[PDB]
Amino acid sequence: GQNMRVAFMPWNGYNFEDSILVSERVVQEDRFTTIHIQELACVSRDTKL
Amino acid sequence: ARVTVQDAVEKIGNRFDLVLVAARRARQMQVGGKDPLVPEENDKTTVIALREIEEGLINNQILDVRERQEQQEQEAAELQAVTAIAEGRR
Amino acid sequence: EEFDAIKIALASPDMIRSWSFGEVKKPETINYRTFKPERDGLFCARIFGPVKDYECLCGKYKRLKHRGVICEKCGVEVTQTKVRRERMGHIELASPTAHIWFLKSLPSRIGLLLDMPLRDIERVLYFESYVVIEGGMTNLERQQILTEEQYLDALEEFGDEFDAKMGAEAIQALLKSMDLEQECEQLREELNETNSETKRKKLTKRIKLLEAFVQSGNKPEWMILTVLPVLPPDLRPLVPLDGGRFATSDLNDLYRRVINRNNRLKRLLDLAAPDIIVRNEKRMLQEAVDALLDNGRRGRAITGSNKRPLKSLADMIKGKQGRFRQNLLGKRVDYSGRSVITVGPYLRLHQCGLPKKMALELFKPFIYGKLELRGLATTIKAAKKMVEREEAVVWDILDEVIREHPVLLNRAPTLHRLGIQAFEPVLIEGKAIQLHPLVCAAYNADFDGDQMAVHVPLTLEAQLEARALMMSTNNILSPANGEPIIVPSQDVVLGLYYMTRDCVNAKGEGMVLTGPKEAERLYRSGLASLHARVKVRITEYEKDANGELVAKTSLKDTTVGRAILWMIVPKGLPYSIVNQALGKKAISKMLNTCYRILGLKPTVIFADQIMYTGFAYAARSGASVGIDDMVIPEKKHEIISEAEAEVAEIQEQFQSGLVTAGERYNKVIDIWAAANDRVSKAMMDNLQTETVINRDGQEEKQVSFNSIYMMADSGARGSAAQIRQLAGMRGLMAKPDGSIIETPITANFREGLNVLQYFISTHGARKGLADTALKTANSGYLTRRLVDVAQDLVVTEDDCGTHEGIMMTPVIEGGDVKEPLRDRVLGRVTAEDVLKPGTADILVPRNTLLHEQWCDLLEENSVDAVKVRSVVSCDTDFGVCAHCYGRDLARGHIINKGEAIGVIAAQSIGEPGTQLTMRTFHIGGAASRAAAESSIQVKNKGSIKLSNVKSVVNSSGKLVITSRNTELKLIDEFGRTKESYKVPYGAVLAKGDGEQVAGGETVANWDPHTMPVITEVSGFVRFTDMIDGQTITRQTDELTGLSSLVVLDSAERTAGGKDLRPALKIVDAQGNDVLIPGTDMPAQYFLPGKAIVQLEDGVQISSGDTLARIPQESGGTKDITGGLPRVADLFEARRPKEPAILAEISGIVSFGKETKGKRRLVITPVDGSDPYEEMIPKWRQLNVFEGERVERGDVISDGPEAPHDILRLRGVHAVTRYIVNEVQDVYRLQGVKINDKHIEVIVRQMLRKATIVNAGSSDFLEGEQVEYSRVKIANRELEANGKVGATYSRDLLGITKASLATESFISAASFQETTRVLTEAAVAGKRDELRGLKENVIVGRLIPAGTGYAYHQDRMRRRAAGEAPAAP
Amino acid sequence: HARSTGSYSLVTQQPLGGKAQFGGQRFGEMEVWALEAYGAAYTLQEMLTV
Amino acid sequence: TLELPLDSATTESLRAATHDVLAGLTAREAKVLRMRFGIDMNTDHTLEEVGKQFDVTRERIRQIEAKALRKLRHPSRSEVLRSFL
DNA sequence: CTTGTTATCCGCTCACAATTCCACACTAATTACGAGCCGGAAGCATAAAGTGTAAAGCCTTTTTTGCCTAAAATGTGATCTAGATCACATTTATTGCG
DNA sequence: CGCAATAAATGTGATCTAGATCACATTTTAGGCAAAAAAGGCTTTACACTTTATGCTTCCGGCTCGTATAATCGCACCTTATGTGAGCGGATAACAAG
Repeated sequence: GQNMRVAFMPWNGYNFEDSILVSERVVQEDRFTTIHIQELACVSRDTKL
Repeated sequence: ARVTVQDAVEKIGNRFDLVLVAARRARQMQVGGKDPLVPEENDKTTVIALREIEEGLINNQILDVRERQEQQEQEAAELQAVTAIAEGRR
Repeated sequence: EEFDAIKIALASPDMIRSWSFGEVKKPETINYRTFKPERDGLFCARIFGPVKDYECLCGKYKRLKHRGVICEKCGVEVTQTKVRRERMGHIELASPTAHIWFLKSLPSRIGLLLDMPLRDIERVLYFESYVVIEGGMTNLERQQILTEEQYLDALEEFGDEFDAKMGAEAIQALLKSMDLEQECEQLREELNETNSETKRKKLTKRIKLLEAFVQSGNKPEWMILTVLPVLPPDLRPLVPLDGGRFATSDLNDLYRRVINRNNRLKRLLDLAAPDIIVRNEKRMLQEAVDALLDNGRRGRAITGSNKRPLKSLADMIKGKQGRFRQNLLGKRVDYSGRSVITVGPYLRLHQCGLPKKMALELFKPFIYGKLELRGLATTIKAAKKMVEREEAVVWDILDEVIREHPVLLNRAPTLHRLGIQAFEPVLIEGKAIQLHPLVCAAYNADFDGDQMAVHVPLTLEAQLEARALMMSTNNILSPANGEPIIVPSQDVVLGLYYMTRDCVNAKGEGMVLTGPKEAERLYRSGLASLHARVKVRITEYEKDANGELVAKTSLKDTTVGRAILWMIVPKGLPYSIVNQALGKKAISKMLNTCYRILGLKPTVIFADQIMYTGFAYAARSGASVGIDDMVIPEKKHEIISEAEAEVAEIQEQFQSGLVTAGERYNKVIDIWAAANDRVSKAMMDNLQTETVINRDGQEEKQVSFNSIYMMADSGARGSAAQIRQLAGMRGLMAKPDGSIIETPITANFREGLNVLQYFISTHGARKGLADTALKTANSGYLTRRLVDVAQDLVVTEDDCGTHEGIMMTPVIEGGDVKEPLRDRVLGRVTAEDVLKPGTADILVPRNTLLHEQWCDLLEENSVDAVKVRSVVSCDTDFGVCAHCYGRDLARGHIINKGEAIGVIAAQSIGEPGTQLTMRTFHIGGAASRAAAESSIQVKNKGSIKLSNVKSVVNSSGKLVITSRNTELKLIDEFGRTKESYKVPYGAVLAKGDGEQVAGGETVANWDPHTMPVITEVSGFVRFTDMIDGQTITRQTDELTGLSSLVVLDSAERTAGGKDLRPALKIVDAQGNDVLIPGTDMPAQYFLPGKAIVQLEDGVQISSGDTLARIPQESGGTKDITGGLPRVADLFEARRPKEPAILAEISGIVSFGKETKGKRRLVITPVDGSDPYEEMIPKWRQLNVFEGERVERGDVISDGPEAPHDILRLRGVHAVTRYIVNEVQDVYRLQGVKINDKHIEVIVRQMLRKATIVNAGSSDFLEGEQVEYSRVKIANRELEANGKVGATYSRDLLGITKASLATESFISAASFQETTRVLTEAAVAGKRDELRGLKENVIVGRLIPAGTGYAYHQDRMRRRAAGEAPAAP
Repeated sequence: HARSTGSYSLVTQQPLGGKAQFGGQRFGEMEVWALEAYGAAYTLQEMLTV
Repeated sequence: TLELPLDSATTESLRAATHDVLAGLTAREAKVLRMRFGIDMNTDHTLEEVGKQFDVTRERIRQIEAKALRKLRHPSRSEVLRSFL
């Protein structure tokens, strides 16, 4: 993973049960980018037509 | 909470009664159009949208109740008879 | 439209021939070429109809021009593809075959009426050659068989004709050749001539069955199926899958086989084969026929390739491959959504958030309905291509489409009903469902990554109910007890507990006008409370200042925080709150009284300001954490000091050899397990004095919070056990087996645990997720029995017709021995006018309700019988009125017409089950429970008085006791008992009766280490065959030093020492054994092993001297259990695992011991006739002592009691109160509260049946409703005057079996045993009416209760608003 | 996931769930009794028929 | 064979609305096809249809129908014929 | 002493699984062959009365086009009275009050 | 008659357009009538539709018959071992009555 700073202190209710807010600056640097990748394929057939 | 909802259960000595009071009649108002509703347009819900009001809802008609009236089979026997209702296009 | 009643009757070949059009002979199905069915085949179109719409199979009629015309070449009509699932066929079987639904369904129907028993004759003839008689030569038997060996010998001579016949061929010819009229009278005269065991035993099922065939328009010869209908091809389709292949059902194979079974026994065996093989063939036919109808009954069928349990008919129908219970009960909703759950502070108590995109998907058919009316769209089709799957999606009326359309939030599992509540949907940007924080207590779920589905009502009727009872703003209180279920959680309570905080610790009272003034500390009447006085509450805070506030025209001294929430309450409804720290528990009693007088609106408003000021001050706390914030209490080094003292003396005595390692293995636990509890209590004691705002904890996320004390006291989250692992020690672990670690692990996480000390901490960490793997499974098994029975227990009317006399009088002498409670009387209108002592105008009206305060007056001076209308005392047919019940509990008024007190009562006691089930393991073999109290003492002042006591002078010199029912109580000036105690047997008293004592003084002191044995009568000592060194030997003590003769056990005796039983008998002056008046048993006082004696052979002993003494031990199975198995004991009326034999005759108590434990008859009551005696294991704990007038039915021992046993005397009004209160005992120790009226509604169901003892002219199976004691028992001389008396007895069967013997046939069919009821109702033809509950869910119609009932459907609110009153 | 309209069987005739289309949440029996406790009516017969 | 509720309302509105706008068309060519199989039974009689309108011969028996076909393009919102195939 | 019915016991056939959604990934063996037979259809052209299609051959009716020109509509601008235009300065008449 | 005060009504008079005139010569306007180009009209002839009787041929299709053949039989080796309680009929041992 990685290391980030933190101002350990509750935030008016928004952090009720396991709820966490994240700064927008973290998204700007897109430090959390994961490539998923799938799989597609096209098959040709010998139809009667 | 909601508008005039706890006032309908306190005015009369029952809760299960208020149900059908605004159930078998409410759903009947739609399948019968809207003309059967003779009371004024005063007793009607309010929906804030586009600076105007639509829909209709209910729970504002319960005022003059009574004991014995009609059975239960005619409620939807002569109702769908006088008015057929449907859907057409140009 | 709708469905009413259903008619059932046998099927005849004449009727089946009508629906059918022909017969199938060709096993061949269809063709793979032109995909056209074969002619006269399985899927033939000649009988089953065309395959495609308006077209035959050949190709004579294709176009729709032919509305319907049969072909002269094909022979098939012209219809659609829908008529394929209808109509049937048949198969002409040359060999008759009895059905299977009428053979294995005892009692028999194809043999019983034919004189044939049930199995000892109508099962063996089907197998190998067993020629049976069906006709008769000249007066022969109709049950005797015939051996093949005696067959060839009974042809020529020695025998006559003898109508011989094989198996299935001899069963149908009888039905047609029998007269039900004459045969009925032949067995009617055979009920007294012969004994009821040799023949009558079976004849009892002869008159009953036959009577049904006569009353109904049926006939015996309909049970034999000469033909067999064919299942429609729609239920057995044959459509190609993929790849030019096909797909057919294996059921089809069961048709191509039967064909080869019949045609073979036509032209091969029935005119060629001798006989030793033709029989076997006929055996295969019957086995191949009963297999198709229903497979699994006898001789399971197996297909060709790939075995696997071959499917048949009945199997696929009802689904018998899953033992029924796991049926296919479950209908997929066409409109549903699901996503991640999140929070939403913006939401309200009656609001819920939901994803944006999900809104369009859910209300799809609805959104298009509004777009057309607007301008966005003009055609549903045109709008379909709009919001497809492109970048053309644009917001619009999505806001208005969802305004007054509530939604049901379903978070499985769902015990009670709070699991499914309704909230007004509000659009919010995101892909998650925001849930209210205060309602989280109902869904008992956390926002860690759970998931919840949501449903949406379509019909308007349901939309109204969603705002009637489904909504959450109307279900605040708890249905079970009555306390508010919805209460502050973690944050909402934190903000309130912060603003409402003082400092306490004052001195007293003084002038105080200048000097002190310290913030807003708590004080009597001083500080700034008098210096700063302001009229208005507005100008007070600002720069933080408190003083005098005006509330309820009175003067008070509180701060701005003590009147910030206590001032908004009078805004709606004025009240009075005692000056105390507002917490989670304090608000509980507030919401309760804020709902008694008013409706539901004035109370839900208060739950609005609680949320706003709950997350406000909870953000300015500034709570944090540091390396020095984990301070440790100084009291820790004070509790370990006393612990080290014991540890420094546990190994010292171990190295010597006087203390075994095992002795110190269970001593280290009895010192550390109590050292980790006092440390937590000593800590919190400091966090509530000089400072409380102390901040601890660490740095993680869950549900707790900083300030380890502020949250633990607020009632949010944090138990003394958890906190201990932060500021205290680690505690004691446990071994994988059951023992406990020797060396403790005091090392806390602060200093760090050692490698070895950490290895043990992993053992006790495995007991956490191992004891809760049962309650999380499915604790709804309790409600799984009640609902499927009390489904018909619903209010039927308001007033029945009962008077006030015959009802139920809840005595004050109930429970285990005598533990009354306000629970029973809680909410129930009284009947008769109870004349209570006091001044005039004090009596209670015979027509008034019962409030919590009204009951407090009853259980204060009355202490007698109180006549009150109960549930089991209702006088109506199926149902309970509103008066006979009481309060609603869910709200604050009388139960309304429609309340299903038979369904809600099942869930109200089914949901708490997720908090029971304790222990149920084995740590070292539990033999008993726990006990204490060595010496008693009086704290008050008075005089010592004893009741029924026999104290004399013992030879030892102690004031022993002869009686076994003494009591040490204090007599007040009014002669009323202030306190009561229990004095064990063989106890010595310091003072006699009439001595005066004071406060804090010992009055008695016995020795709970030994149980002395004293005789009740006098006589001379006579040792019974007890020779020293042969049965009894001396055994000195290493402690006391006193030597005493200890008698050995019976199993320790030799070969001749066992035949002799040690005892101490007493005689008169002649040598005759003393006889006890009444019981009439020898006065031989036996002395089992482990008993010491100090008497000599030939001494004088008076009534009081101790002959011996037996050191008591510890026995008796655990009779204190709770959970599901406990409840499923009395309910099902099953025999408890804890037997308790009860006498049958009342009388007086007369103790009597014996060498082999106690004998007698469970305390055999002595009367004025002839007593009785039996036996019972010693595993029974004594409860009732001597001198007690106990009758039959009253629990003598402990624990559960046989319902069928007490049924003989208790009757109904007594047996009911017992089972109801007994269940309320296990839920009493738990802590949860539930009204017993939830059980009185399900127990009455077991009072629907009553067996008849005295016959006279009837049978013995009779037994219907018990509400007929005004004609049945009266039918002797007064009623019909038939001179035929017949006494009856009540019957308390099980809950499940109660709904089994229901008049309806579909009832027992929807539960246990369904293959039986479908055959019993078919013969007589029962026209079952829709009156139940589950009888409707299966057919599909309006629910016959709840909102729509016979008593309610009378009144309405239609009349077309004034256009229909002239229509009926 | 969210479903409103989809395909149906023949003999069974019940809501399914293909690839392009979502699946409908099966209204388990566990949620039936919880509704009967309230004493409703029309909202119970709907979760069985249409 | 069993249409689902989704297209159940579509197929219904595609076979009962063309005969409404059909009246709004040249009486001659329109009445020929309409008053033949729509009101009666069986179409194409040749020597019989020539005496049904009392006008031309057996030539327009094919022309009128063809001329009408291209006129069936008018019913856009309404449809009836486009469903049989 | 011998007999019966009755109670307890065993093995047996018998009836009988219920916490609630979804996603990803994966999957099948075997009856001896060859010669002779009748079967359907490969789609071949044929041919006819019957039918419904598909060229465009002059008629009649509609609809855009270019046409003519008789009668009505349309600038020429310099002079001249009856019209208009602004802003915001100062003066005027309305109903009462006192 | 005089006084009050917010609105409506008053004058100014040099500057600069706005709106109007006339009798006669130029330029536009309207609908009118055939011609050309297009719509369907209602003929009379060029051809094309599947259909259906048929019978002849080769190829692929679908079904059986009899014949030829040995047999009517034989070890050693690899890996497990369902779950229960409730309901029922039948077989056996202990019991009281005759």
